[PDB]
Order: sequence, then structure tokens, then C-alpha cells
Amino acid sequence: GTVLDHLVGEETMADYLLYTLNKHQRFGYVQHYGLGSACDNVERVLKSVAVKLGKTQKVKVLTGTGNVNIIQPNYPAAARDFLQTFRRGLLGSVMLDLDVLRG
Amino acid sequence: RFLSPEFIPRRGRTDPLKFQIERKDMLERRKVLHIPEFYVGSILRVTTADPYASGKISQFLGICIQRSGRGLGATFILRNVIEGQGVEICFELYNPRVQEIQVVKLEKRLDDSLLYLRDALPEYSTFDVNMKPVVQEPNQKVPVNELKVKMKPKPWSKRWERPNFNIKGIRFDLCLTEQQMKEAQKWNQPWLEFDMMREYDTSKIEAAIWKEIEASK
Amino acid sequence: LTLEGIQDRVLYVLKLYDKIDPEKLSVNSHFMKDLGLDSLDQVEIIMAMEDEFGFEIPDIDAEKLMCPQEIVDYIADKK
Amino acid sequence: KFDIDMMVSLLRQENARDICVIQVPPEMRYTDYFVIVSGTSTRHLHAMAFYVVKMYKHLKCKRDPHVKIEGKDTDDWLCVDFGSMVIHLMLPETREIYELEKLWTLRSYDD
Amino acid sequence: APWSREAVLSLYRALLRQGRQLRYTDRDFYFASIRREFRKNQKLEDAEARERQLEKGLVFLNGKLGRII
Amino acid sequence: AIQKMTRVRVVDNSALGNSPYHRAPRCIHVYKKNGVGKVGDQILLAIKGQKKKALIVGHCMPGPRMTPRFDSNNVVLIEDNGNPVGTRIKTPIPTSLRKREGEYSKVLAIAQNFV
Amino acid sequence: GNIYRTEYGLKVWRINTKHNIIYVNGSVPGHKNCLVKVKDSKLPAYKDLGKNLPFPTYFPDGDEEELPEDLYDENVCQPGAPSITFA
Ligand SMILES: [Mg+2]
Repeated sequence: GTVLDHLVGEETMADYLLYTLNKHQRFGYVQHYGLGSACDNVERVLKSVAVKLGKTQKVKVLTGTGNVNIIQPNYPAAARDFLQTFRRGLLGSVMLDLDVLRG
Repeated sequence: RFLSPEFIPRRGRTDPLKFQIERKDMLERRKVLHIPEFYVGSILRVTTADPYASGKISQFLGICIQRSGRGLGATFILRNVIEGQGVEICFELYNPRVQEIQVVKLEKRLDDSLLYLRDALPEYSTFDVNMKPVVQEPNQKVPVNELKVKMKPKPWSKRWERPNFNIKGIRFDLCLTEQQMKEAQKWNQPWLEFDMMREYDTSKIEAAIWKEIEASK
Repeated sequence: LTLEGIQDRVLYVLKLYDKIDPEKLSVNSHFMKDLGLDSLDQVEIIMAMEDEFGFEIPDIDAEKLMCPQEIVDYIADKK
Repeated sequence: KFDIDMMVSLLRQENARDICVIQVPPEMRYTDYFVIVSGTSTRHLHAMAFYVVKMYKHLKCKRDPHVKIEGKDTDDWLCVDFGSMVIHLMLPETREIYELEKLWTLRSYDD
Repeated sequence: APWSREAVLSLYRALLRQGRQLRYTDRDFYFASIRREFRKNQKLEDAEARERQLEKGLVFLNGKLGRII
Repeated sequence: AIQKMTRVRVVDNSALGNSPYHRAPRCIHVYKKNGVGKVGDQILLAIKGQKKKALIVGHCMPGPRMTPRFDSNNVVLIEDNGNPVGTRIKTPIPTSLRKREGEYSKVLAIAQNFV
Repeated sequence: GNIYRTEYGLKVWRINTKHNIIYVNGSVPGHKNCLVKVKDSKLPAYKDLGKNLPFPTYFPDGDEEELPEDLYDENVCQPGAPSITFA
């Protein structure tokens, strides 16, 4: 959280929790936010928490016929709330340096 | 009888000898290829040679949504949403790269300009490319199909709910609500349709044009 | 048109063909288990024949070759 | 005239590993012939397109437009445009990933 | 399993019969590209894909979307 | 036309093109002396935090008369070297690209349809 | 506005002799139905080529090869010529 989430990207930071909560065998986000069992796709995990939190968004999607608006689950608001629970500590004590701890 | 719009001169301070010289080059081009009666609701298949290829022809089918352009550079614009994607080609009528133009379905819609079909559903604007032309009747009225479209939600490309456009080809009632029916009726401006000098009375002008048309044959 | 001219010419273009082997190449070679062939690979045997000798081989009589004795005996009377 | 028959005379002169010439339908509009050829290295491709311009400059075609070689900074694809054919040079690895042969022979039946 | 079992045999043989008259495109790579279209894709697939893959080569037989010369 | 930060769509069979979540690529530059980009102009494109070169193939802006005026600003992706990212293109592409200067013979071999 | 400005180097594509028309490329300064000054060009590349032009004026009383309804350029499309095929 030492930089603003805008210059990096909320969904860009969202996938990196899935790198560090699935490959570290620390599956500690599935008792607060247990979706079905556990997932590693950032598309699916931002889906089910947006159902659980009731998140809605109105996005101009760009199809070939024109500009239409489709109500979608709020993927930035799902990427926000998935990052705050990491910083509160309600997701598990994790080391981020296991990649350089290998060897 | 049908007199095509481009032969009518627009109201203006242009010398009539300019439009007489224009109509000579209009009628010499019409000897080369036949230009049928096509309306704003007509579906047209236009074959054009183009200098971008090695000299092949391109057949583009579409709904002739807007038939403005008043002179020798008369244009008509076609629409297709083939393969789910909108294609919009403005065909100049008197450009010598056209070979033949034909109507697939000669019909007319309730509105003089079908520019709202950008904001309509694509189901009401898609057309089968390999579809056969409909069988025509010799001397009857042109078919007007009241096929008032349904639209996508409120952020349209243009404010078609305003009465300055005078669109009569939308089922407005199920896609738009009554409070913003009333707010759009604030721009009603009822004096225009009762007016006299903003109405270009063109009945006398067609007599000279039709005199010019049949004397060229 | 000798009969033994069929024996050393049709087998010769099969000898150049590398998918089959001399190991199991008898006069009564089975084609599924003693040759290891596929459905369209039986056509490839025919197209190893039709380019060099023939040019009138039909479709339904090209299915039941099945063995190197028949490809001499059936196409002997083809001439 | 710079037509299809001398392409076989020119490509097989430098021992091309692959030649694929396709007659496109007159309905579909890019060209008249579509030539796809491969090479051994990116050096073999670059001199190959630089010799097929050598024949055209001396054969004449006075009124026809000139030739621009597209792809001088990349190594896996080289293409040269002409009026009645367009030639395309790739590597044998790059041949399979684009599957360019089946696109112009099957316009909308492919992967 | 396909639309017709004998139609696979005929479509292989007809496309090579169209290929013996090839004179500009190399005959060596043409026969290999026929095989790699069929050995990889026609061994084990789903139900409706069998009908679609054979109908793919029927269009390639006619040459109405382009012929290899 | 296409200025900086327009929303466009990528018309490719890429794995980078079917983006979930924020499914609207945003451009950052046009490679012209103007801000204005027309049919056959290089632009940059920011996709999923990655900046990528791109090529304008048809826009929503009315240009010359017998050229298509596509209802979506659709743009094909290329890298720095010049060949496209993808293998197939399913959208219609205009035939105005052949005469114009640039590496456009790479693009026209990918298009399935020419309208 | 309302000043005398000159546009330079405008090609004649066509001439209608019957109604006395000059078909001038591009736009001319002034409104419609206004009086202009029609001079041969000042541009160095476009001011020396004057050999074939009728030098004092054009005289219709010369009666040699009377000009048609409409004199054309090489590159123009004739209204009445068929559709142009680029192949
Ligand atoms: Mg809008």
C-alpha cells in the first residue's frame, strides 16, 4: 500500500494476491470469502465476491454495432474490497519473499 | 410519378443556369446506367469498381437511410451490421465508378431519415446479403411498413426524443418514461409547422424539371 | 504383359515407401496387424500405385486389396 | 510480363523450401494470385525478396506503380506487394502459427 | 461415427486426384499438408465436429473460395 | 477520429484481445503530426497495464465518401516490428489499406472479410 | 473580407462553349454571381507552356475546326462514357 492503486492497477494488484495465496499453500481467503472451494482465475474470484457484497456497475462496453451499456459486477470495487481485507489482516499472515527464499 | 430529390434545386440565390448546366450532366450519366426509384426505406445493392484493388467490383447491400445531397454530387448512405459489426458507406450517385444499382425491396418507412437505426437494435437493421429481390408490382402504391423499432437504453447518439427531429419510427413508450416525455415536450416549438416562409413551396419547380427530363429522351 | 512384371514393380514402389517394413512383408500380409495401417492409409497404398501404373482404378474395388497376393492377381486382369 | 509462370522459374532457382501459390476468387478482393513462400534463414528471405525486385525493374512495367518491401525490421515475416500478385515470405516455424495457406483457400472454414 | 465412413475415403482420394495436376505449387508439400490436416484432426473428436470437419473439405473440393495453383 | 485516450476495440484472435474485467482498451498516443488518427495510422494502446503499438482500421468519424464509417472504432494490434499479434480477423476490413503507405500487407493477409 | 485576393495556379478542366463556362479547379475568391479577373498563371512552371493557346484571343470568325459543345481534358470522365474499370 506504499503507492496509490491507480498507477499500478487494482486488478493488476488483484491477481498478485492469487499468486501469493495459492502458490504459498496459504489458502486463507476461503473462510471469509469462500466462493466454492478455491480458484486461481482473477475473473472468477472477482465474480463471486461481487455477488456476496452486492456490487453493481454500469459500463459502456464497445461492441461492433455501437456503444451499449451493460450492468456488470463491479470489478474495481471487487478489486478494492479484496485488497483491503489483505491489509486488515483478515486474509492470513503471509511472507511475500518466498520467491527469493527459494535457495 | 416520382421525381428524384437531387433534380429539385435547393432554395437559394444560386443562378438557375448553374442548375441547368448541372441537369445536363445528370441526364447524360443516366443514359449509362439505370437509376431506379429508391426511397429512404429502400434496400439497395450497389456494385462499384474501385481503384484500390486490381479492378474488381464490390457489391454492398444496405438500407438507404439518408438521401440528402442536392446536386450532381448526390449521396445516399447504406447500413449493414454484417458479422455483428456496423458498416456505413456513403455512395455518391453520379460518380462514374458505379456500374448498376438495383432495389432489393422497394419500400418506404414513416420517417424521411432513418439515422435513428444507429440507436436502434441491430435486429431491425441486419439484412441477408445473398437474399433475392422481392417481386415488384407495376402500378400500385409503394409499401409503407410501420415497423417502429425498439432501441438500446437512454445514452443515444442523438436526442431523438426531441420533437425537432420529428421521428415517427420508434416504439417510444416501453423504452422511455413519462417524466422525460414531458421534458422533451418542452422543446415542442409549435409555431414552425404553422409557418409560411420557412416552408419551401416547391410545386412550380417540378414542372420545369419534368419538362427537362422528358425532352432529354 | 508378364505376370511376374507385376511382382517386382508394385512391390518396388512399396519398398521405397518407408512406413511398411521388409520384416513382415510376406505374400499374404494382413493389413491391420501384420502391416499396421489406417483407414486413409489404405488409400496411400493405392496412391503409391496409381501414380506409376494404372489410371483407371475405381473406388469400391480399392478397399478390398487387403494383401499383396491380390494386388497382383486383381490388377493382372485390369490390363 | 511479370506473371505467375516465372515465379516458379525464380523461386526454384534459389532452392526455396516451400512454394504455395493460390488463385483467389474474383469475388474476394485483394489480388489475383497469392504467393506464400518460406525460407531457410531470415538472411535467405531478405535476399530473396531483394532479387524478385531485380527482375521487375528490368522486365519494365513502365506504367505500373513501384514496389515497397514491408517488414525490413522483422525477421519472421517479409511481404512484397504487386499489382496482380502479392508474395509473402516466412520461416518454417512461422508457417504453422499463422496457417496462412488455409485462410485464402477456405475463407470462413478454419480455426 | 462420421456422416459417412466412405466419404472420408473419397474426400482424401479426390483431393489427391486434384493434386496430381499441380505444377506451380510444390507437389511434395501438398501431400504432407493433406496428411497433417487429417491424421491430427480425424482420430478422436466429438460428435458434431465429425460432420463439420468433413463438410470443411467439401468446400475445399469445389475451390469456390480459392484454388491452389 | 482517434485522439489520446479514446476507447477502441481490438479485432484479433489474440489471447491478449479477449480481456475480462476492464474490457475497454485506452490509447495513449497517435503517430501523426496531429492528434488526429485516420484509417491506417499507428497508435499506441494501453492494454492490461501493457503499452502496445496498434493500427487504426476504420473509425466512427466520417471521412471520404465511398469509404466505410464503422460504428465502432476498431483497431488491429501490431508489435514494434510490424506484423500483427493475432492469427485471424473476423471483422470486416476496408480495402483502402493497400494503396496507403505502411506495413499494411501484413494486415490484409489476416482479414477474412473485405467490406 | 471585402478585399481583392488572388488564388494561384488553378487548372481548367473543361470548357462549355455554348453557355461560355470556364470549369476552374478548386475555389475562387468571392461569393456566387460575382465578377472575377481571369488571367493566365504567374507560377514559373505554369506560365511558360502557352504554345497551343490562341494568342491574341480566340476568334470564332476564323471558321476553322469549329469547337464542339464541350472541350475536355485528358483525365476527365465524360458524362456519357461508361463506368470506369481499373483492370
Ligand atoms: Mg454524438
